Amino acid sequence: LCKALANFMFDSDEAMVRIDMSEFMEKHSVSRLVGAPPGYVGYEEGGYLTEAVRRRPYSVILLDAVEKAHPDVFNILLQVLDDGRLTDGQGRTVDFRNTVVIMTSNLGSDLIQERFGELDYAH
Amino acid sequence: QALKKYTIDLTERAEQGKLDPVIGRDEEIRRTIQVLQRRTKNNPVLIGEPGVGKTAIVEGLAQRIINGEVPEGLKGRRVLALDMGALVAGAKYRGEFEERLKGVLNDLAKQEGNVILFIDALHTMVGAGKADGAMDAGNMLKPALARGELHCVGATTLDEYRQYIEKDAALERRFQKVFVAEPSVEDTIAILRGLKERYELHHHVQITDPAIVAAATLSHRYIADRQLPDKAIDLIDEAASSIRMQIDSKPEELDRLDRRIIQLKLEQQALMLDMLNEELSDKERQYSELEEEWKAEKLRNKVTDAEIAEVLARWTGIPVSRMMESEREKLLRMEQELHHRVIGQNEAVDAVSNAIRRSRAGLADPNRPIGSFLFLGPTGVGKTELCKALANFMFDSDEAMVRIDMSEFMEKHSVSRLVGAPPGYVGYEEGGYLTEAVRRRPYSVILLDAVEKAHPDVFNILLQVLDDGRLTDGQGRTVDFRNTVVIMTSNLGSDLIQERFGELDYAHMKELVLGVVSHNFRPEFINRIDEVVVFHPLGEQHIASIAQIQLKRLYKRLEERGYEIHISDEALKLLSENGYDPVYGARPLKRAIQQQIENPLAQQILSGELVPGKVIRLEVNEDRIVAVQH
Amino acid sequence: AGAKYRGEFEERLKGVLNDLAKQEGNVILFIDALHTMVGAGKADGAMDAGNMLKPALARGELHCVGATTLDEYRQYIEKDAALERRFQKVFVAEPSVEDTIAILRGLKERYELHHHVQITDP
Amino acid sequence: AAAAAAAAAAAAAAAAAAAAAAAA
Ligand SMILES: Nc1ncnc2c1ncn2[C@@H]1O[C@H](COP(=O)(O)OP(=O)(O)OP(O)(O)=S)[C@@H](O)[C@H]1O
Ligand SMILES: Nc1ncnc2c1ncn2[C@@H]1O[C@H](COP(=O)(O)OP(=O)(O)OP(O)(O)=S)[C@@H](O)[C@H]1O
Repeated sequence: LCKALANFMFDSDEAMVRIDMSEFMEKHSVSRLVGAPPGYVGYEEGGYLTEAVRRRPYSVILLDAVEKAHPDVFNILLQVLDDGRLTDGQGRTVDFRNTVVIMTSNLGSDLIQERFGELDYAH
Repeated sequence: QALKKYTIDLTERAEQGKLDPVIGRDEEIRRTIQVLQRRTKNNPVLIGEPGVGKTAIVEGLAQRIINGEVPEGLKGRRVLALDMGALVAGAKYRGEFEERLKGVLNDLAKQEGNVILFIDALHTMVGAGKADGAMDAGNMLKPALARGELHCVGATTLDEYRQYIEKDAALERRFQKVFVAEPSVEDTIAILRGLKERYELHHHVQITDPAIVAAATLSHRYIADRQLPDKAIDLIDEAASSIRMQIDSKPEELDRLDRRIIQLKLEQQALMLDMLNEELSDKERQYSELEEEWKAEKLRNKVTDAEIAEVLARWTGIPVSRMMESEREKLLRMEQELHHRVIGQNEAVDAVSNAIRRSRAGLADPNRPIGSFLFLGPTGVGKTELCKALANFMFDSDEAMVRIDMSEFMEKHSVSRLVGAPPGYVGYEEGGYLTEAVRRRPYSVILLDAVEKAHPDVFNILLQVLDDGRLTDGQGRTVDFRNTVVIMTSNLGSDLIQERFGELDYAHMKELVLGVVSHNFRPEFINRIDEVVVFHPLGEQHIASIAQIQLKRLYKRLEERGYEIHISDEALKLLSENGYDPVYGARPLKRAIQQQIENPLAQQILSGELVPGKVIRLEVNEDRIVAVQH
Repeated sequence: AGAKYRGEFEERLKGVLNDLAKQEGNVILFIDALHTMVGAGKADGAMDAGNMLKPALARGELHCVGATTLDEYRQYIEKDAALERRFQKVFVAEPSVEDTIAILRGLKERYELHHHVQITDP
Repeated sequence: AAAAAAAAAAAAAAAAAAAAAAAA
């Protein structure tokens, strides 16, 4: 579905910010998805998310399989889905407020495959 | 000009007869010709790991242009090597460098496109004299590269390409990647046949074709960092150098005895208690005899495969040299030679002697390590001593071995401290303790005493070590364990082994204790181990022999203390009766010796009683054993 | 030392290399602290000594002799494989006791000439 | 008649180091 959205909107499957959230299973690959703080090794190359959105403020951000991540990456996603801005390590701020932040998961797989019969959508 | 002042012609060197013969490599030189005959992007880069003939691909293309073995459009192309250090080396003032480089550009444009530029070390094109006033020679070649005006042949390494070119994206698309493969073995053989002719006519020596094919196969076999056809060539040239020193001066054994007799002459001059004149007399007599034998054949004039074995054994450490008779006759007695420090336990002594003989004879499995043993025995029957005896045979040295005792590794943690921390973590740039110290000296002994104490899923590292003998530390690299002698000692069933070594044969005991180990390990691990031996405890004869050896080392310590001491033969029986317990093996014997001998001995030496040189005997009392002065 | 100007180090090192080619294969070069030669002329956009010596090494036309600690070898030369294969590893082990006694018996004369005292050989 | 010399301009960088933790 996320590929269908990007291949509708931009008419390419990979024309999207794919963020594979099962690579971020350490606490400190927030350095990858946001950037290096100053003076350190790869400082003037930003993040992947923050750079690739400040290039192109209208794009679809697929955080792929969010439930595998280390749980203090959800701080960054709290700031994103709170106000659509983010403070990368180079000090600047990003305007996320024209993006579509789609995350995926499957955390009720036994439960959904159990009770999709005999239960309505609200329950 | 500028091309006269900053370039060196390669085709001049090929026509003047200076460059090497360049063999093979056919598809990549065809593909370099394909990339050089384009409209835009006339720029090949020759990527390969460092040592695989990239400079040789370029110089061979130059030789093919000289010989006219090229297509028609390449005829007459002067291939020029650019010296980038020559461009950088004078621009003290601002703007001088760019004048130099743009004069180079204008002369290349005047030469009608008839000059194939070759830049060795293309990573030295970025960072060519940039400053605050940065033009860098990267941002000057770049609109001349993209418009195909400049036929720059690059030659860069692979880890340097990612660091210095793929951190500059507008330049990385100017060039085209020719992935140079490391050759095969037979291609290396052919390359060494051409270079055989070259190094023969240089070093005035002769290289037999088995010396070439031995150098190729063995350098593929026994060197972990460097690559073919570099290390093969280096073995050939160093063997030729060693033969040139043999022919010029004298053979090596003459030099060994000559330098040792001048050494001992200096030392006996320095003795002005000795025990030196015997050794000087032996060495001078043997040097005179072998000098006369050299006069009898008045040792080589060629280069053979055993010469390559001598150089490769002096290269890494691994004993590939063919057996001299002292080494081989020492090697046949290996079962006998272990029983001067490990008396008893004939099973693994014969087994390990068989293992090292399988190594030195040449029938080892060339993909699995030599020794993959699991020693099993009760507490204190010489397992650790058998391994230290192996170190003493194999390296003339007791404490020169890799002893990584699993008795620290009681958690799943310490896998890290044997294979280093993964990147970004604390001790990343220190590597593993194990893989560093096997990357230093490959031919060694890994020792794992008390192997059952560890958390049971540490051994999966040793699944790798015994499947292939390659281990991958945190810095990604492989340290090849295919000469190491992996030994593990445990006591998983030594109650059962003290209980039933009698009244059952060795076979069913190995069967039952192997069932016990199968309860304590996994079938993955124990299927890798070659021979899992069982050790028995030590009866009275072995205890007497151990008591004799420990009193030998006691007298050996006391000789530098200066007290030659005898013993009652009855006192040996008092030590045997005072050190006998079949449940703990040999150490209660040693500490009974410690007490019941050294405490009167250190009592009487510290008493101000004993003078050196006296005949001292360990006479018994009714229960004591005392030292007497005679 | 004398080069904060661009190219002044490379000037010196190329002049040295042309002199060593001029000496017709008569000069043995000894370089102590080869790991100091690695990070040698590291100025911003400058060749080190590796990028300039590295031609003349593997044409055989320089007779360098390195002398480095093994821990400096890992960090400073094994990190750069190109200059790492240009040399030939010579492991120099710590000597055993008896040979060290022999060496010290050689060096007794120097200290006797220096301090004007004698030494017991025990 | 002086010519402005181009400089050498030595630079600098740093590097952090993480640390994992067991969680008993
Ligand atoms: N195919 C080949 N035919 C003939 N000689 C070869 C061939 N490949 C390599 N050589 C020789 O083997 C040696 C290879 O060394 P180089 O190729 O100069 O090292 P490299 O491959 O350039 O890697 P770098 O960049 O120098 S670290 C030289 O003596 C070459 O002449
Ligand atoms: N056959 C033997 N020959 C000579 N010394 C022996 C022999 N068996 C045991 N020893 C003595 O055993 C001592 C050390 O034995 P170890 O091998 O360390 O004990 P172990 O075999 O490792 O058993 P554990 O369970 O590890 S304590 C040394 O001080 C030796 O003197």
